[PDB]
Amino acid sequence: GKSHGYRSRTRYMFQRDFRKHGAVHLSTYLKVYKVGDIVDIKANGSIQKGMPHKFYQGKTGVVYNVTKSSVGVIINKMVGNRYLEKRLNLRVEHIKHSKCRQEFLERVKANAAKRAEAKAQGVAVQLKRQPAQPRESRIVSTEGNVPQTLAPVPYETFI
Amino acid sequence: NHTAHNQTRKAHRNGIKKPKTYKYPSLKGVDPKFRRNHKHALHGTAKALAAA
Amino acid sequence: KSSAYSSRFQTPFRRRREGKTDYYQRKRLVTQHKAKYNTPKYRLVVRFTNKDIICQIISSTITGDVVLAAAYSHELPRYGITHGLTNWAAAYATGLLIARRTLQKLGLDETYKGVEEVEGEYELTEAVEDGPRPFKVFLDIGLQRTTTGARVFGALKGASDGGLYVPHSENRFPGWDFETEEIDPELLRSYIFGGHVSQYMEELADDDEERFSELFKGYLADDIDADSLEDIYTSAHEAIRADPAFKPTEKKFTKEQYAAESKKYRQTK
Amino acid sequence: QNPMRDLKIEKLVLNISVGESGDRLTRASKVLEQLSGQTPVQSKARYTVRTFGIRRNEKIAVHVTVRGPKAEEILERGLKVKEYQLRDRNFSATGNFGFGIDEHIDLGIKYDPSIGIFGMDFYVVMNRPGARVTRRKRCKGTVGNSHKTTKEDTVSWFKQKYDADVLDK
RNA sequence: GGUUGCGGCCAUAUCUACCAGAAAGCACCGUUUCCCGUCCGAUCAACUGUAGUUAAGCUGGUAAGAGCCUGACCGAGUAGUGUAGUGGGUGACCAUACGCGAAACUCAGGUGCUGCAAUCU
RNA sequence: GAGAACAGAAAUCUCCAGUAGAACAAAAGGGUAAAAGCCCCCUUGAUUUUGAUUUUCAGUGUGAAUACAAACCAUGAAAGU
RNA sequence: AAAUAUGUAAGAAGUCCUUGUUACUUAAUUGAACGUGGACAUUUGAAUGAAGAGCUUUUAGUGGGCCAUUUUUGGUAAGC
Repeated sequence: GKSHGYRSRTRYMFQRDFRKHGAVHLSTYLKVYKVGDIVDIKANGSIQKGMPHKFYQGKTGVVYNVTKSSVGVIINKMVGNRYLEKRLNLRVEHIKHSKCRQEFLERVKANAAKRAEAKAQGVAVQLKRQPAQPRESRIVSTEGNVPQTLAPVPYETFI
Repeated sequence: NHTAHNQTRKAHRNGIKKPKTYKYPSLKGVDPKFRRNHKHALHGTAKALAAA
Repeated sequence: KSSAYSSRFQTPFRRRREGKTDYYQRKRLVTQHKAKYNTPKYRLVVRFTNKDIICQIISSTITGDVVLAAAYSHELPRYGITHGLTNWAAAYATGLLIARRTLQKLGLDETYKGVEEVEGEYELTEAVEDGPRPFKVFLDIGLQRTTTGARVFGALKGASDGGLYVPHSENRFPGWDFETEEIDPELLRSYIFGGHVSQYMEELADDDEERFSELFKGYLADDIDADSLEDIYTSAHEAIRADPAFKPTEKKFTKEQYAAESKKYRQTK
Repeated sequence: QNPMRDLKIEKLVLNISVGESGDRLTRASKVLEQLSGQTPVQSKARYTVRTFGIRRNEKIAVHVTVRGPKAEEILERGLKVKEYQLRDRNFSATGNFGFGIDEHIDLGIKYDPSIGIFGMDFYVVMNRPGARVTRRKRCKGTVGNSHKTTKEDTVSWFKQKYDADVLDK
């Protein structure tokens, strides 16, 4: 009958990209992982030790433990009507950091700086981001671009 | 037979709530070598902040 | 070949096309326990050209590897050795030199003297108590094939004698008996100095004298016999222990004229 | 012309396909430690065929690779069995060749009637100084096409040497 | 700028064909007594840089080249697609409204960048 | 592909090309080239104590796996596994 | 290589500085984790809304389902 294995329905998930086959490059064995760091899970089928399950591919989680050649991550899984903390240990080859938080961190490093600037400057500066507000007035010249009149084109002789 | 109709409406009546993260999580799943030393570190910090 | 072949062709890495680096080895030598977070892992690169030796102490980062110390064999004339530089004794001396240099760069040359009376045993740098532990480096012998008697372990022995901790075993030094698993320190001490060259010097001085004059030419030009090697190398060890520092070469030019001369030759676009 | 371009002999391999393992195979191997001087090396089989009557991992045949001056001497005394009359077909496009003799005793070796009568297969390979770069471990690399051996180089070398009188057919 | 050792990204770095390489370096090359491993000192091991060479490797150059990378008033606001309608159509299927929006292709340009240490007329 | 007596479309030997078109006990899929394949050397981590975790899932069992710890061992020059 | 759908983050349990603990870790007075003591504490660092947030016990009925749009699988096809 039907099968529900640990690696079922994984033909395309755990295969390597085009012309990225073979050994894992070294920059990932030299990256450093501390507790609290935020990591996105992407596995590779070159390394069957420490693999995650196909649910946790593409998810994002928080480190909670650091061991030789492997780190533990916490992930919130939906089952039924609640979320569950899933603690899973992975080798590093299936792990890359998350730049999502790093962008926020440098935004903080900037807002602190310009707050420090504006305080001594005696001015107030808005640090809350804003969406794409509507556009504003403007005046469009007609010097080199006269309005080029168009028309709907016909069908005959196009076919 | 294995019709998922109404199951998500059932899930979404009492919401789907997050697991209430706390400060100081549990130290059961961590490296015991780390844990053993953490105990001693904190005990010494206590015996130092008690003296000062 | 066709076009599909060239499209679907994945290249290997650059230092695998060039045939210079084993990544199956590098992955193991370099990667560290994640619990030792930024702790570097120092390798002792030993490489042998046809007429040089390169000893390097190397750590690793993402922006390429990083060097802590270096010791080439084309500087030993500072200490006395002039001939036989791609040699077992030369390797020993070079290892001792990188050792004694690194350890004074750190601060441990007075705490870990290593050995000074040399008789050729298997002896590891034992860590002093209530004090700093030895500097720990790991040997990475490139693509050099390991064989008992090889040069590359000369530097290993020299380093472990020079003061720093290279974990190793004695089953690849010369003078190791396969049948009984036993080492011959007399033979190893004979190899540390020029014993295996001196016996050939003496055996060709009664067997093939034209070939003696051909090979060992500089020795005779500098008035050297087969007995003075055991004096030269021992006089050089003490000198290395004395001044292992790197006084660089006085440059003729300043890296601008050196480029001005080459810029006219390289057939620029 | 230049040095480091001469088509020196790299090695000479002698092959003897005995076909079947036994005292015949040992007769075959016995000649080689007296001809070349080195012990031979027996060659296991690779597949299973009954037209010739063998199976896998049988030591059916033997060979030996000789280098150095002795190779050129053996070649000199083996060429006189062919009377120094080689074809151009035996020559290969890589710049090497060989020939198969029927009688082994025509080289200079002592005869016995019990050993048997079996032939031999000579094959030389000759390459300029600088082909270590295909064989070493560190920094392997291919030689340049201006440095490769060709049929037209080696037949010229062979016409020059030995007073060949090749049969360009 | 050149070269070597270790490297990072791993084809802009690969493949094919021709040319040049001053200095040093690397390399090729020379020798089997010892350690050592070979059917063979060919590879590996050891000794000498001594006898010779840049011929090759290596690097840099060139090409209607293949390949790879990059970007487009290119294809194309096309194909496909989410939402709506007591919209059309016998149906296949289609049109419209609010929105998202490709690709192969075509065109143009490019053909390794760089880190640590040492060293070079 | 080019070559070597018997030698043949096919016995053994040699050179060039060869991104894997081979092999990895067995289904298919994934993966793998100084290897995870082919040969050789040494061995028994196919061991002890008990726990945490992932998968099927009620977050129960069974089964199989993952990552550490405390011991003892192997292997290797060592890193390490 | 889309569209739709999907994971995470968008700060006080935060940012910076200083120096304390440890039997872990380091060549090490190196780091790891936890801290003390100071600085920012206004827009507490996107929008919209919040009709209160969190937690716990216990227990009923149910565990025969059907129709439609759209996608789709066997089936000639069905109110299959």
